[PDB]
Amino acid sequence: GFKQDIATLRGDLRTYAQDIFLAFLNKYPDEKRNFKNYVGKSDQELKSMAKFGDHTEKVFNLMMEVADRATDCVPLASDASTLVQMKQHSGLTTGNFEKLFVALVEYMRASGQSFDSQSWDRFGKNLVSALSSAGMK
Ligand code: HEM
Ligand SMILES: Cc1cc(Cl)ccc1O
Repeated sequence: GFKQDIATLRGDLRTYAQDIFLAFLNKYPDEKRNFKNYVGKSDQELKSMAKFGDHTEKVFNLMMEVADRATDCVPLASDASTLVQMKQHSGLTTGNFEKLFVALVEYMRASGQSFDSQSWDRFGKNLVSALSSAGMK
């Protein structure tokens, strides 16, 4: 289930973090409006860009903590408030999060592994609801 999936992702987190973020950028290329330095790069070129690797790992490190602190895929209100109030998120709306979770779930469904894709779909929807209640547009 969901808690085992957190353990699976954490066991290879740099690889999962990069491949999920690339699945997102490749599914929604207009999302590079928020990542202008990632334009005109293949996946292999992005992986060899220092900030791409370091920011994607730090995003997925925190995402796994938010997932781990969740009850039945419902994140803590404190984690939603933190995500809304981060200066690095000043540009964002809940639709950016929705797209990330649509890409993550499709990535999981395409994997050979027994990921609980329906729990990740719930988690993404519940995080979006929590972000809106914490003040994200
Ligand atoms: C649960 C989901 C997410 C978590 C846990 C999260 C977490 C973080 C963290 C920890 C940072 C600091 C990274 C660093 O400076 O090294 C960060 C920066 C950032 N996050 Fe988020 N994030 C999430 C979703 C998103 C989404 C959906 C977007 C846009 C589609 C986004 C855009 C950014 C941007 C633009 C930065 C600053 C630019 C950059 O670091 O390259 N994040 N995020
Ligand atoms: C800044 C950032 C955002 C997301 Cl959603 C994924 C990876 C990253 O490096």
